[PDB]
Amino acid sequence: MEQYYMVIDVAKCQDCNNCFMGCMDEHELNEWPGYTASMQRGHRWMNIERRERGTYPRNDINYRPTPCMHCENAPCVAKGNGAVYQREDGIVLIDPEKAKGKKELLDTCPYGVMYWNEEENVAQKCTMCAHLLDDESWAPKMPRCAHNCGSFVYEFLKTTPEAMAKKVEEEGLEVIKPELGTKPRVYYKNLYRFEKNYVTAGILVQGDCFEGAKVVLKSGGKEVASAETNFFGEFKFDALDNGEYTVEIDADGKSYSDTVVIDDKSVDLGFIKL
Amino acid sequence: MGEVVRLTNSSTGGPVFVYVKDGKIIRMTPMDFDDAVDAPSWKIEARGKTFTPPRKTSIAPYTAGFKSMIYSDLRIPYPMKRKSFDPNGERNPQLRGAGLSKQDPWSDYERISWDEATDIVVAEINRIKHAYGPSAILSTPSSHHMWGNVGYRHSTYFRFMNMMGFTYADHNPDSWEGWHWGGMHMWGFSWRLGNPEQYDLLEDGLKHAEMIVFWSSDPETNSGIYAGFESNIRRQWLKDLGVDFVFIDPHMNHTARLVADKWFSPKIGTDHALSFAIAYTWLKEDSYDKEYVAANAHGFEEWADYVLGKTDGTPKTCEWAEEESGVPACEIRALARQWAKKNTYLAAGGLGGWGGACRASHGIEWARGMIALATMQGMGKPGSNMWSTTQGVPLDYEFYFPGYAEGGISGDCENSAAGFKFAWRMFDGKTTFPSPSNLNTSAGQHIPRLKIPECIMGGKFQWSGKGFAGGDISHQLHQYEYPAPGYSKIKMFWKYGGPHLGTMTATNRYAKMYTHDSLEFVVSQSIWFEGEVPFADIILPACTNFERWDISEFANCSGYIPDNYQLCNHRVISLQAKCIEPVGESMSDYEIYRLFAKKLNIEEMFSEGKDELAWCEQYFNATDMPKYMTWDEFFKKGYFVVPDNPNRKKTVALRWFAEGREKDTPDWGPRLNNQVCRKGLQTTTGKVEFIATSLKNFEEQGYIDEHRPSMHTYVPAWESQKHSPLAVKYPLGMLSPHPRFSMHTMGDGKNSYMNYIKDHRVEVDGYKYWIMRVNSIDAEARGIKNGDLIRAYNDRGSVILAAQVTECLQPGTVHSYESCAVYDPLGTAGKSADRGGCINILTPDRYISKYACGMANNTALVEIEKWDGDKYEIY
Ligand SMILES: Nc1nc2c(c(=O)[nH]1)N[C@H]1C(S)=C(S)[C@@H](COP(=O)(O)OP(=O)(O)OC[C@H]3O[C@@H](n4cnc5c(=O)[nH]c(N)nc54)[C@H](O)[C@@H]3O)O[C@H]1N2
Ligand SMILES: Nc1nc2c(c(=O)[nH]1)N[C@H]1C(S)=C(S)[C@@H](COP(=O)(O)OP(=O)(O)OC[C@H]3O[C@@H](n4cnc5c(=O)[nH]c(N)nc54)[C@H](O)[C@@H]3O)O[C@H]1N2
Ligand SMILES: Oc1cc(O)c(O)cc1O
Ligand code: SF4
Ligand code: SF4
Ligand code: SF4
Ligand SMILES: [Ca+2]
Ligand SMILES: [Ca+2]
Ligand SMILES: [Mo+4]
Repeated sequence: MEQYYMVIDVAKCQDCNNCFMGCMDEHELNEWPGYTASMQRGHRWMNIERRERGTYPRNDINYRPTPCMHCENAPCVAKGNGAVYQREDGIVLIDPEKAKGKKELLDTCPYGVMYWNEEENVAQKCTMCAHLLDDESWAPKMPRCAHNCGSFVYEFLKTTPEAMAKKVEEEGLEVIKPELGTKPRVYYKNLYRFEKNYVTAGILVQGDCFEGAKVVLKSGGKEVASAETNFFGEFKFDALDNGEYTVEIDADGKSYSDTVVIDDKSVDLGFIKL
Repeated sequence: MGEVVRLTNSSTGGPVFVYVKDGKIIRMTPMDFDDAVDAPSWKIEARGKTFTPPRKTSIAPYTAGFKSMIYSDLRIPYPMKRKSFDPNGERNPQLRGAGLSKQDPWSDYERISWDEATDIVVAEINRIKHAYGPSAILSTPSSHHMWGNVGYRHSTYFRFMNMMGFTYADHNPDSWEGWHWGGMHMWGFSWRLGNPEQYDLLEDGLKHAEMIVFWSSDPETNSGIYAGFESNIRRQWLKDLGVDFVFIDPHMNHTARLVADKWFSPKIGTDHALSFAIAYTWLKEDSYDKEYVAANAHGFEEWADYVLGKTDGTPKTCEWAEEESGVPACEIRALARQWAKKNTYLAAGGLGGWGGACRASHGIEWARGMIALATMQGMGKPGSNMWSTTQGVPLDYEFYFPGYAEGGISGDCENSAAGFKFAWRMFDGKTTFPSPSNLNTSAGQHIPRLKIPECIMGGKFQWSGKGFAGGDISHQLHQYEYPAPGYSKIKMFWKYGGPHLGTMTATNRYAKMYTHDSLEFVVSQSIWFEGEVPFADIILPACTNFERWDISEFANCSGYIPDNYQLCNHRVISLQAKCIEPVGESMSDYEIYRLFAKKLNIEEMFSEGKDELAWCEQYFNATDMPKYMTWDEFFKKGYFVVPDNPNRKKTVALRWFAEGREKDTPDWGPRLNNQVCRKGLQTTTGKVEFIATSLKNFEEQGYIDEHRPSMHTYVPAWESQKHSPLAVKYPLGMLSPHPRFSMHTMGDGKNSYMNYIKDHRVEVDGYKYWIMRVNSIDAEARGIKNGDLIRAYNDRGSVILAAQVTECLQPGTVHSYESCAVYDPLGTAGKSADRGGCINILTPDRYISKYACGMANNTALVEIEKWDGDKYEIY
């Protein structure tokens, strides 16, 4: 009983919106009997989250395409009163007809991926283009997102839970809100770019950017990361959980150290003049 | 009534497979290659790895959602006539756009038949021709157009217009400005309007690149042009090879956001301060290619003395540059030193040339500054060149297939590149003939697209150059006047499309010109009811390329961008199938012209008895395609992937120049007469001229121009924050690059799906407003919060926008894409604030220099504030 899985690499999203445009292309003007009525303009079955971090000039930004998680332990199905069902291949689908007139369905989602269609008076969301996956004629054998990407962000596969589990461990794949236990089948690679934070700075020696300075990051006294400054005298420690840290710098035998508090924000220490 | 059929077509965003059912488009997708019938791809072995492209094409966002444009409710439904316009009575010129002035554009028009619409236009054409002559008929499409070689403006439009009128509002080299009016004098490349060739640079870069400096370059957003996301995997390859990526752009652009190792945000109009400080560092540290410079440069000694500050008294130090641009002196020097010791490619612009920086008040010096740096580091030698990572793919340059710029069915050798090769292949002087123009020529009459408003309202103008002056370095220096000697002033205006309010400069003037009493008649032949369309007297509905037959090649423009198909991973030639019947009562531009031709009694000459598909077959047989398949076979397959040419010798861009030998690339220049023994650049000396000989001649002839000196120097940008008196009232520097989610006006508005993209438009109280990006610091100082409606203004107008607070801009700099397709005045058209998002209402219309007659849009000073709701009817 092979299942579908999707892997999204956050480090590769550029937010061109080729996905989003792909859903709309597939669902806004078309109706797919048995799967979904036409999509409502403004809905975001595929919702590309945007998140800026840090402050000019050492800021950055990352994106997180967010479709239905089609989780294995889905709350909709559990509390959908039969208006939502789970297929053997893992796809979670809203029954287009049974769901009509039930706005309550939207609230059964911890992820908030379903949207209310005013014209159809029904909840709608990601179907993982099941209508396409169920048709051999669709040669690509993958959803419109994955197919429309020009950035190699998506990895769409149909395999066994064991095979997927193995992939998760090797690539360090993660899911959104693991603590809820819904067990998403949509995984994210390099998720730290979106969920975590960093500390950065530029080291100067005698007025010029210093390359090769040894930098260490400590939490509670023990090293958590280390690196050498590049030719711009910069270093960047990412994937940091909230808390307090100490940065220690050694350049030309000259030392510098300071504390930094990460609180759902990334920090730029600015130019460190040694 | 039937099953789904997979057809083929293409666009300015890439080729697509179109699934159709019962006469309706179901979806449009990128193309998958079938290895059983499609030729294998190229391979590059470099630094221990083998690189080969994906067996698929890619598309741009605006192409992904193009179906919403075809079926748009803003699509012109049928021929329309302005109610207040009476051909035989009151023409009420002053009422053009009255609907717009009362926020009700459609109410100005009434439906009329094609027969009646064309009769009205013909009566006007004939009356004016017999009273004033064809020169009194002004006409102009615009820079871009729906994809398709046969129906492209250089083809169908010119073939018909050349047989009817007319005075052409020739286009300024928008895309190339700085390189065209400036760089050309320094290194030639007139046939490329100032841009450099890029042949075979991908393999060169994969083998030798250690660093790439993306200066005013956002490859991901622009893709060069027409190439979707073909180059994404290439920068991925470079990145994984350890190549460092540095970005210099006021705005942390989309490519930078994805792969930048370092980002610099110079203040608007100050990039040349950075290039001068980098050169200064190289001169002081002797870290450049002296041998190369000694052999390939002219006037370098004098230039060096200027850079060192000996002649003007101001050494161009990194500190001096920091004070000018806001970019830290230490970082500038660090980049300078790294650049000197590593194999560094200079990605100036997204194409290998171009770049928003080139069409700004400092555009000329920026372009020359880029040439200066590339030259000092020995461009052409292995590991050192100007390359933006978008071109240079090892495609078969020997296979011939025409780009749209080669003229198609017009055979116009003066207004298209048909003369190079296509015209000779397409016409035989026996059974099929070209359509030349004796008016759209230097000795005839044309007016500058950038000054149409002045010519119409002022009735007189004088300028330099005619459109794209790519014939030779000095063609742009020729002097023209309007009206031209013996010719008539404009009485009628035949518009093809209507994007100028969002694409030109200080655009409120384009709205004002329509109501001038000298304009007796205005016809608009467009696809969507937007922009300038609501100012016309008669509107003719044209269809998209998905509603007609055509043929084309992925990203192939050719002409002034020879062999630019090298922007793609594969050369893809496709039949643009008529996927559906024309929407509403629209019809192809060719059929519209065929209808007019019949009424003008020139049908046989224009059509030669051929419909669009018959011309496509003739076109097909004039290419190298017959070598691989017949028309019938091609028509059936729908697309063809040109085979790789594994054994051709590689000819890297400019290597022949670097090595002082005969030009050996497939480039279209320099022409033999512009070289001594086929060696050297097109310039007089054949070298890179730091003191341009053409300009020195020009200034010695009496054409004094302070903002375009013969020697590349630090000319302060006339519209910058510290050199313009305007900065007191309008302290914020605005740059307005090309739209991320639209091919200029083609994608935005029209109730398209692109309007729902978070970073395109922001919905506030039911209206989707255009976005302006502001640094948190400047926003905070004005009490502006993310999502707030703000008013951006200066002496030229006011524009209402939705604010996006960001860190992607140095404080003091604001950003907002140009090309808004919606013109929605809050008051009188051309005299009030616009909420459509036409940022070009605020850009300077002053020419880059006195004689460099190009646009300087990307350097504009503005002030912003929370919008108080007023319509600001003060312009
Ligand atoms: N601030 C600022 N301004 C800029 C620039 C910048 O960097 N900053 N960029 C400059 C540059 S490079 C350019 S190229 C110009 C953009 O120059 P463009 O000429 O202004 O703008 P487009 O949006 O391509 O408009 C083409 C028009 O043709 C119509 N059209 C397209 N295909 C067809 C067809 O088949 N039939 C008919 N009848 N009509 C058709 C479209 O609907 C559209 O309105 O903008 C320039 N302006
Ligand atoms: N999606 C999309 N792609 C397009 C187009 C489109 O409309 N939409 N236009 C097509 C066409 S016609 C062309 S000509 C090419 C345009 O191609 P380009 O001219 O290469 O556009 P950019 O290079 O990004 O130009 C400047 C970049 O620098 C910034 N910039 C603006 N002014 C300056 C300046 O003075 N200095 C510096 N350092 N940076 C500056 C902007 O943020 C922008 O990202 O794009 C083609 N591709
Ligand atoms: O935008 C430019 C780019 C092109 O490729 C062209 O053909 C015309 C233009 O004005
Ligand atoms: S198409 Fe790919 S790169 Fe583009 S926004 Fe979606 S996931 Fe991101
Ligand atoms: S993300 Fe929501 S809608 Fe999707 S399966 Fe999980 S709980 Fe149901
Ligand atoms: S899988 Fe299909 S329904 Fe889900 S976001 Fe992607 S394109 Fe849309
Ligand atoms: Ca990113
Ligand atoms: Ca070097
Ligand atoms: Mo352009």
